Amino acid sequence: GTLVQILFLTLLMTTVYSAKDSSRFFLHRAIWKRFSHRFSEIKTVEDFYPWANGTLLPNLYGDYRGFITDGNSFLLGNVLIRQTRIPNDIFFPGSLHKQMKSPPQHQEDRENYGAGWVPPDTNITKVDSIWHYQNQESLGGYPIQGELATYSGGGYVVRLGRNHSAATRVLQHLEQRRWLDHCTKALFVEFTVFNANVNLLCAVTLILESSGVGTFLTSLQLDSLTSLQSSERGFAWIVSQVVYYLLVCYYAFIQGCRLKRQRLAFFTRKRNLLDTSIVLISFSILGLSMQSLSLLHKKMQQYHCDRDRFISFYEALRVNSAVTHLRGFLLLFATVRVWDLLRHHAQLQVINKTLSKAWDEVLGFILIIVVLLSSYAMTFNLLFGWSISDYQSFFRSIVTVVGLLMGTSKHKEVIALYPILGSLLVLSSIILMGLVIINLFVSAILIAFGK
Amino acid sequence: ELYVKTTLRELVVYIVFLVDICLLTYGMTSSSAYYYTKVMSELFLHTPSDSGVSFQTISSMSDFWDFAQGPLLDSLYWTKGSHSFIYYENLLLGAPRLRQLRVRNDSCVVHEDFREDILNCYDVYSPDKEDQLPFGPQNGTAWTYHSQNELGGSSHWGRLTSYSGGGYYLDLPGSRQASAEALQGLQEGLWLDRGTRVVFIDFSVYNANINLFCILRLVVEFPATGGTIPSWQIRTVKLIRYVNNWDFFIVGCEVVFCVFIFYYVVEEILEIHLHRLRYLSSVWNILDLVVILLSIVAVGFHIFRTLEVNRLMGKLLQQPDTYADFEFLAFWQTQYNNMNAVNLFFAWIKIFKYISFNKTMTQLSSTLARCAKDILGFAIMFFIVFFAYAQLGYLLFGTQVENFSTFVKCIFTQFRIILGDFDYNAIDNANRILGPVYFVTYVFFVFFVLLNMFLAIINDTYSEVKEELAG
Amino acid sequence: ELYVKTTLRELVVYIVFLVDICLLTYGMTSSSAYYYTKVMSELFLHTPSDSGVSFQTISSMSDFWDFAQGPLLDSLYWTKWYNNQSLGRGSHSFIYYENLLLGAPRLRQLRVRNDSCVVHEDFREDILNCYDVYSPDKEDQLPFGPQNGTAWTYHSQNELGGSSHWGRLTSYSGGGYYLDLPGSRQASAEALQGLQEGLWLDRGTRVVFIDFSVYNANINLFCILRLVVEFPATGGTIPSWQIRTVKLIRYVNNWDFFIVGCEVVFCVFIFYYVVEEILEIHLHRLRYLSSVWNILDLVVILLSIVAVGFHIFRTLEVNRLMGKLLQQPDTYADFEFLAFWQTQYNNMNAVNLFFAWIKIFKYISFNKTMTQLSSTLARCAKDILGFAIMFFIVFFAYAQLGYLLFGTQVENFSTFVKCIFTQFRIILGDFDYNAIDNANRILGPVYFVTYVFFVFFVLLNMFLAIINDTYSEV
Amino acid sequence: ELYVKTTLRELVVYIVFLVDICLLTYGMTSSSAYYYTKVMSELFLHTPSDSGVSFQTISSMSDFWDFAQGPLLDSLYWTKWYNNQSLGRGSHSFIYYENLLLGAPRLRQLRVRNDSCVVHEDFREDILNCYDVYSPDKEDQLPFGPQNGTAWTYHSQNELGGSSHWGRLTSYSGGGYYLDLPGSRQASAEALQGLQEGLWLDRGTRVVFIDFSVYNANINLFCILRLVVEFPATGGTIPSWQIRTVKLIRYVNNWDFFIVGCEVVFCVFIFYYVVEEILEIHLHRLRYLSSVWNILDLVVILLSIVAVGFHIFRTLEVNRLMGKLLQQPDTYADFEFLAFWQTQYNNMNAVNLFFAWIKIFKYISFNKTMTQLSSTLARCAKDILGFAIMFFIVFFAYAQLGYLLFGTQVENFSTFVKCIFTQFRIILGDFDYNAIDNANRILGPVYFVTYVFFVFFVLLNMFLAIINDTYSEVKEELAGQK
Ligand SMILES: *[C@@H]1O[C@H](CO)[C@@H](O)[C@H](O)[C@H]1NC(C)=O
Ligand SMILES: *[C@@H]1O[C@H](CO)[C@@H](O)[C@H](O)[C@H]1NC(C)=O
Ligand SMILES: *[C@@H]1O[C@H](CO)[C@@H](O)[C@H](O)[C@H]1NC(C)=O
Ligand SMILES: *[C@@H]1O[C@H](CO)[C@@H](O)[C@H](O)[C@H]1NC(C)=O
Ligand SMILES: *[C@@H]1O[C@H](CO)[C@@H](O)[C@H](O)[C@H]1NC(C)=O
Ligand SMILES: *[C@@H]1O[C@H](CO)[C@@H](O)[C@H](O)[C@H]1NC(C)=O
Ligand SMILES: *[C@@H]1O[C@H](CO)[C@@H](O)[C@H](O)[C@H]1NC(C)=O
Ligand SMILES: *[C@@H]1O[C@H](CO)[C@@H](O)[C@H](O)[C@H]1NC(C)=O
Ligand SMILES: *[C@@H]1O[C@H](CO)[C@@H](O)[C@H](O)[C@H]1NC(C)=O
Ligand SMILES: *[C@@H]1O[C@H](CO)[C@@H](O)[C@H](O)[C@H]1NC(C)=O
Ligand SMILES: [Ca+2]
Ligand SMILES: [Ca+2]
Ligand SMILES: [Ca+2]
Repeated sequence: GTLVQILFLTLLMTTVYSAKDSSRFFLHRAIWKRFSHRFSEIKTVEDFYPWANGTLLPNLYGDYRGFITDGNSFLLGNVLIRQTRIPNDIFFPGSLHKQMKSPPQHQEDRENYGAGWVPPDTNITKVDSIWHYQNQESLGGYPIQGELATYSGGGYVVRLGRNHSAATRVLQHLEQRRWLDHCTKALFVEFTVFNANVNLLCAVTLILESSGVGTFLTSLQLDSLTSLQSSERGFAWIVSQVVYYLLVCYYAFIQGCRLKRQRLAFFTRKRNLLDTSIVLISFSILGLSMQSLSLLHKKMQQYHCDRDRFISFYEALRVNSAVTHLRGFLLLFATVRVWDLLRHHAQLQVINKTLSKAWDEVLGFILIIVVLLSSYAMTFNLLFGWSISDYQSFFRSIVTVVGLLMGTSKHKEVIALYPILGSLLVLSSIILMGLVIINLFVSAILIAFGK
Repeated sequence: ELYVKTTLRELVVYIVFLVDICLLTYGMTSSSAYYYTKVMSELFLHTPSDSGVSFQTISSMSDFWDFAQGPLLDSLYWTKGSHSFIYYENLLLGAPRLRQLRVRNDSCVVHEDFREDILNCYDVYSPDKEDQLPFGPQNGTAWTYHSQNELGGSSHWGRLTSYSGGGYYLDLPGSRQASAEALQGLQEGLWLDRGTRVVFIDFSVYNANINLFCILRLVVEFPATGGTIPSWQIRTVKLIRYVNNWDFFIVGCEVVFCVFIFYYVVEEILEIHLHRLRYLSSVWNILDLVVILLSIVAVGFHIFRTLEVNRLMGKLLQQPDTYADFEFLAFWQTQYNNMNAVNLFFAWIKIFKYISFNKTMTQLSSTLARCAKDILGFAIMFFIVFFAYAQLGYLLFGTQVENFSTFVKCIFTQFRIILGDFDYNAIDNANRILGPVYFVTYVFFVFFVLLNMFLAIINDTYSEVKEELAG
Repeated sequence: ELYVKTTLRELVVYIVFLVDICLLTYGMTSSSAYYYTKVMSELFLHTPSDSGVSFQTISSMSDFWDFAQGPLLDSLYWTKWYNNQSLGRGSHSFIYYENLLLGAPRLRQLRVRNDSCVVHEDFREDILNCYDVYSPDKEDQLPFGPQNGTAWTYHSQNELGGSSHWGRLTSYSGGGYYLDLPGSRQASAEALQGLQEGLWLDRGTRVVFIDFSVYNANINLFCILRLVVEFPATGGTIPSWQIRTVKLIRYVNNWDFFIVGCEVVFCVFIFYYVVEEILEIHLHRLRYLSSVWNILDLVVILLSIVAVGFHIFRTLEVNRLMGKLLQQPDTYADFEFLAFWQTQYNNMNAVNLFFAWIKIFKYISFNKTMTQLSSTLARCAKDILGFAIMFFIVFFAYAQLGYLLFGTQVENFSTFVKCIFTQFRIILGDFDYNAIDNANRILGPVYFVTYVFFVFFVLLNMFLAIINDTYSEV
Repeated sequence: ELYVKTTLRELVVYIVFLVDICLLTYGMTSSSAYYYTKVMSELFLHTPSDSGVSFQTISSMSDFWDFAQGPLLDSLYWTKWYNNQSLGRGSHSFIYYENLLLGAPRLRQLRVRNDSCVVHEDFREDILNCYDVYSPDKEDQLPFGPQNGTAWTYHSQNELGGSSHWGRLTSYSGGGYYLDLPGSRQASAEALQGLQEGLWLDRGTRVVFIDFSVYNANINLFCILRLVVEFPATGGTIPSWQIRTVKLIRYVNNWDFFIVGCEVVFCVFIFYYVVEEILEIHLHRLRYLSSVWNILDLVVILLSIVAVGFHIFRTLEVNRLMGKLLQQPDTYADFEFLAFWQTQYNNMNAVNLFFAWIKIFKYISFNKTMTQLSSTLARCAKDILGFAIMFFIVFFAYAQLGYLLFGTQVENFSTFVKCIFTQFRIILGDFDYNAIDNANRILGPVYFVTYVFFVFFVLLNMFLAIINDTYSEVKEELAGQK
């Protein structure tokens, strides 16, 4: 009856909780402390050669046959340097002067070239030349959503892998031929590492995005994935995983039979919608969690075949992020179920004695909160949006205003910048909130005294 | 309850007006306007020279001369035409201009005990006491005085004196070694001497990818006590071009907005037929006039700014290598932005007048009228002690702490103490016997006043329901 | 009113006990115990080498061997004044010219076996070694390197009388590969050079301890220093430190010959209170455990008895340590066990004093001063007790969600307990939202704003149920 | 209603007295003081040496001699422009080209005796001497070093005319071993060398003061600098400083010839107020002491006569000091005593002005504005007193617990009153939870969480009792009205 349901729900929360290993944190931090050293001091396009000659090559080939730094993390395959350009229509601004510039976004210059950026020589596309737009498919890539872009895919590609000398040669050959020009948009440096002490595969991507004003926003992105076996752990977890999944399939059978003795009028019974979404999500989690490992094994066979070629693990990491989001959804579904089964088996009201849960009161409260947040967020973003960073955009300003409400974010720069406008706005907000709570108090007084 | 107020026509037309006014106000700004003030503010300020002298680190006159001949020229006249391009894209408009304001030699007569060790004495800056004579070689424009009428300029209410707009100026030449030799000649001769009171360095940059002017000025003040106080001002201007389709859409929104404010002003003047009856008694009939006035001044400044930017760019492309005054335009553009923000706030507020919400909000202004005469008797009784505390803080601290250095700064420091944002350690270090006492007693006073007015509020209704139930 | 309960004679004999406890635990502090740790910390952790590598910024093994030679021997062996003329005290090192250095430092290390894993079945022709994370089962106990000295052979925890350390990752053991530095600075530098040449910190290292002690005689205080560096299995280092200022020898001047009377009256009071508790147990044979103040009395008596026993233990141990230190110098005198247990004893005394202070409300009772809430919760317990339980159940979900979304980039969300305390600190208005914004630009704002709205809703409901209860029918 | 008690004559004469006292307390505080102290402080205790040793960074005896030679003389003695061209005014040090340098700086040191201790059995063969912490009973008064100059012989407080000093550890005496730096920079850079080749800072040292003062004449302001370095019994340093900008010479302007009349008016006003306070003592023999406004009037009159006396004292003292300074230069002119007492007089004036401003409430009166809390506490006095002492018992229990658990690691808990104010700040949402956590990561979170819960509980009880008593009494009077 209820014993099996509460046991199954406790086992489900145990399942979603027990997927915790702190070894994934430090790894990230470790890598982030090595390759992000002196990375923000890159403001031009010729300041990447000296940064990748003492902060990238030393940390990538740390006196070991393969391992990145201090052994531990192995370096899988090969390193890749990718670049996306814009068409060289700077012929119109012969001196980059001030006129009606910015043609329509200068979509990625996907055409071949020659020795320099000299026009091409033939009409075929080579897969080994630094000056040929390769593909998004033939590269096996994915749109790297940077800070202000999407960077739809591939571009012009070079590989500098597996030694220290074979990387210095490539860097010198790219510096002489002037590979990185003023026509370059974002430049990516991507590679991947497998740590075997704690079975963990990480994929690293260093991003340089060219802002409007001539400069470069620098970022670092890492994605991890634990490539453990089906079990390889304690029998308790294994026994707690098998029993939970058999309970899941039993509940699937139960709800299937309940839906055959009730054909279509099952939308109203929301007590079954949660219990069927839970079983669907659990089955999806298990299926994707094994499919990710199958994909990883396929790619590793591909690696063993033709070692010394760039290999991308983006599919496995995408499936892993999908699994994480599914777990995040299942958690809230489980808490909703636990809370709405503890309202009937032991009647505990929450909003009662002031419910007013009709379609008028709740909607009206939502509307007044939305209006009072939008107004303040808009005016704050307009006033201090050019200088302060917390009010840089509209939604950033909404989150900052909610913080102001909670007290998390203290408004001392809005008082330093505009001492009479920001002060007046904060005073208005305070007066409004005080009036609201005083009105609640006086209403609650007057309802229970006037009779 | 949730019900539409007066009419279903005025509500829809006002929703249209609000969407229009909230679309023509967000179309005169730039998403990359905060990344332009940060890239240009870290290039010219946080860039250390040899011996590590940024702009914010300037602390004497020799530091000023290490910043001028160092990271100031290296940032203006960039490396690898007839024109300079900072960061390969930005364009430096016109030519920079150093400007200095002196003070007369005999203005602050010395005391009797020292008038044999200290011969002459230079007062603090004041347009009454200002030197208008040539000095140094008395040769060029950097050594003679030019009034505010020749140097078309305006006051700069920057710090401590609201400085004037004339003075001794020099426009840096086009090259880099030429300007370096100019600054060397200005150093060997004593440009900055005891009489100097303030030095401005102002210039302007224009980006082409994004249409944005970054206009920046850097002020260094040499108080009567020696030293420096570096401050700065970096602003941005749009200069909308009418070549895209979105630009023509914005023009359409502007003409619709003009028609809307005209219709609203006629609808307002029409209902003054109730000459004084019930008109300036309603509160919304003040917000209407306020938003009308603001929306009029908006298009006024829009016309003015178009005219001024056209004149300035014409003067620039007519003859370069001369200072093109962009400070006026930038200052008044920021004023226009603030006015637009306030107008948008009020236009967002009026929706409450147009549509009714939960009975809580409709009785909120009835709750406010409860404390009818208690508040004017509370405002005075609170502000007397508030200002007593403000000046006590200004007198105890205010020589040591910065936030208490003047009166209005004490006012705002206490107002921030109310909001839980303070720095108790500076207060304590300033005076470790009357610091804690001041802090503790001030906080207790604030909490006492708040609790007292809350008691008065919720004790009003007891007597109200008592007299209405037993009357 | 303020009527006194159960007698006025007992309140006096308890106020005397309170004064005696305050004199006991406030006469053994030192006004100069904070500045001691301050100066020693800023001497050993903040001093930068050439290349600017202090102890707090160690991030490799090269950085370690850069600190262990530059700003560690310079900050340990003092033998000349600032004007380059010799101190008048020979063969001893007086740090800061006042602080004797007892014994000799000791570097210690905990390795991990070379084959403590099975590598993944795909990476077997590539990765030939796995070094698992630290645990006393997979711990290397074989010689390495030259395989001759004491720094290259494993000594168990019993040969090295020592105990566990609760580092920032796990709790380490007490064995390992140690080395006691010699007296002079040049001999110690040569020893450390020999340790660096033959590779001492290989891939299998997991911890490195550096422990030593210091005695200042002007004030009467020991300052036991321990500096730990942990090399996780994932890479990097996590430098940590523990600097404990304690008073082990505690009868020197005439003021400390006065506390030896308060200790006697204290044990007499403990005897009196236990013989009173036995009595009032003999008359309430089982009704005795319905007087929760009695649980507090038992707890206070137990803590006092433990604090009496630790005195005997510490006297014996410090006598043994001083004897061993003066008979054979040039060897590590283990002061860290004693310092740790002394600070634990101080913490227990602080808690016991707090309890003895709040035990005043057992005699002096007020009528209904702070009762206007317990009287409310006793009647309206359902929609305020169960509602609170529901809020608690809806909280832990948010803690787990925050550990899921973030928790690989942010640190406050790294573990479950850290998520719990980060949320509890969000309530009080103490948070850095930019971190969780950079970690995720779509779910960060959602998490934050929905959490804020939820906590506002809960506290508003509770305040409404509290204020509309007083106006119910009374 | 805003009815005024105390018939209008008294109100207008008090308004005139208030505007006069305000005029004469704001008319003698220059607005160019903050930047004076700012530039002098960031010149003297922010300038790194060749090794990166500012004043605040001093952390040993070998860093003092690094600062006291590199950036202490480069800042004191200015003799050339920034373009290597000699200043006009000769044989004088014009700091920042404007501020004079009055007299000659002075270095002073206080040592502690050699045998003020016991090592007591075990270190009595390794640690021969022991130097206690500073206290005037344990103080060395014998010559050391070459035992010849003034830097190596003790001069009692009365021979130096010194005075106490409330440092960061103790309060120090006024005597000690001193040295006056000479005129030029070279002559005073080889005087600080005989103090280093011979050990001036040895084990027995306990504090070193460096005092001097400058005078800017553009604005008319003195700036007195004192830089203290304390060497605790544990070794190390604790650098502290006190930089006081004062106006000791009053009348050099035309505005002041009007504050003379303001001072005369203030004197006749305080005379009138004391002569009218005599009458209320005559009429009410002992009913005078009933009200508390009379206590405040007595306090204000006492502070006024004290501020009148200090004026004469300061005039005499500054005349004597300027005479001695211009009569025999190259000697230390003690401006520190006068600067200290002048700042104390300014603080007293500020407090007195605050008292007058809040005393304005006994003349103009509101009807029932801020008696809403006074009227509802008089019905709960005997339980408010029982609530306060319970709250304070447990508050001080928590303060002791915090001082004992932390307090040798965290600085806010270093002492007892610091624990009190740290908790009072925790209430206002100003805490550093990471320091508490790292200090002790089992009892730290327990302390924090339980303290927050306790204070929340007591504020809830206070609010409940407050809003419950009023309802109780109003419904009680409505019931009794039946
Ligand atoms: C790269 O760095 C190494 C050492 O950091 C240096 O020897 C080499 O010359 C550098 N290469 C270039 C091209 O600067
Ligand atoms: C350099 O790498 C290439 C393949 O990337 C390999 O064939 C060659 O042996 C390597 N040489 C050295 C010296 O590592
Ligand atoms: C003082 O000012 C006069 C002008 O009134 C000028 O001629 C003279 O050179 C100045 N003296 C100095 C020392 O600058
Ligand atoms: C400066 O004086 C020179 C003669 O000494 C004169 O030729 C020149 O026109 C003057 N003005 C300048 C250089 O601006
Ligand atoms: C300090 O004394 C030693 C020993 O005589 C000498 O070698 C050295 O040159 C002196 N000076 C220093 C270390 O600056
Ligand atoms: C691991 O280290 C041991 C220690 O001598 C060595 O004998 C062995 O070859 C190493 N490798 C493996 C795979 O065990
Ligand atoms: C190792 O220790 C032995 C002791 O038996 C000694 O003979 C040998 O010289 C030592 N070797 C080294 C390299 O320390
Ligand atoms: C400054 O001028 C003096 C004057 O003799 C000279 O000796 C010294 O070398 C100069 N210093 C410089 C130019 O740095
Ligand atoms: C100890 O103090 C005495 C008292 O003057 C002194 O004579 C003696 O030199 C001191 N001893 C040392 C080692 O400084
Ligand atoms: C040192 O003392 C002698 C007398 O003992 C005295 O004559 C002399 O002036 C003093 N000062 C010196 C030598 O500098
Ligand atoms: Ca109207
Ligand atoms: Ca008992
Ligand atoms: Ca009176």
